[PDB]
Amino acid sequence: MQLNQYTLKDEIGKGSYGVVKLAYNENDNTYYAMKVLSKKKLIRIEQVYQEIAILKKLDHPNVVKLVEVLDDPNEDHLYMVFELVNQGPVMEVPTLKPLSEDQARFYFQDLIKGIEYLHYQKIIHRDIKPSNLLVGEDGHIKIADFGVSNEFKGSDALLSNTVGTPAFMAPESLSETRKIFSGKALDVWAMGVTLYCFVFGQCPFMDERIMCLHSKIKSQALEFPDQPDIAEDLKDLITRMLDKNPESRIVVPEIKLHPWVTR
Ligand SMILES: CC1(COc2ccc3c(c2)ncn3-c2ccc3cccc(N4CCC(N)CC4)c3n2)COC1
Repeated sequence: MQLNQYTLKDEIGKGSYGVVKLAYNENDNTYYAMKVLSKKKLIRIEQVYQEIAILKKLDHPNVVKLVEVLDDPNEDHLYMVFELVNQGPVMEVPTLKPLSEDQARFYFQDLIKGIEYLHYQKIIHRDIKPSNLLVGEDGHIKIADFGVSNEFKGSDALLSNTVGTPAFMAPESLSETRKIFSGKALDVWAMGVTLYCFVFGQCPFMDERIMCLHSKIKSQALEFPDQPDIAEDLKDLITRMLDKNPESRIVVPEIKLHPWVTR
């Protein structure tokens, strides 16, 4: 499959919308990641162009760079070319091979930087999870998939829609009654779920039945698996990130000063 200078190869991810394919670029003799979208499949335009707008203003070592967009109005397919991050996702969940505490800290430091940057740029990511965190050749993670991200005006996003990955959704986004909830806190909750996954290899709240998953997220006290044992300070940080109450939940400026993070 040829598309200008790019030859499209195998699928390397799904994501919130469309698919991601490896692409060889004949002009500079290296590889890219190409997100491929069907206009007809998205109908059943503007949300895509808002994602492009977001991506265009972003430039940080812990966020995946958009290189260009190929958008022929006579074709159904829209192509978004990104930098390729060689090693791919930090982990698949579940896994029996979780990260050590030291590896988790290292990636979690990158995650903090990335998220701090996004929030500064007035973007709520909305889909933070291990499979969206790509390990670069330098060993550092980069945040990917802005498919469900929101841009806001003023100091925080005021949100009412429920999107993202169900196991990573904050309890305040799961009410039966339409509610309004703050966006920065949602990303903190998902960072917490992610950190739990990093060290345990499974999510904190799990069920095959979507309604029971929601029920657990809202009403089941957080439990730690029997293995591996983790340090008291990491338990503390995870507990404060997974605070069901978005008002008392730890904020990113506090996370950066947490003893687990800074030791
Ligand atoms: C083939 C291997 C390499 O994997 C990969 C995967 C995605 C890779 C990658 C290397 N460099 C970049 N990206 C991207 C780029 C843009 C994306 C825009 C939207 C969504 C994506 N993703 C992120 C990962 C998720 N699991 C699926 C959706 C995106 N990914 C796996 O080990 C080698």
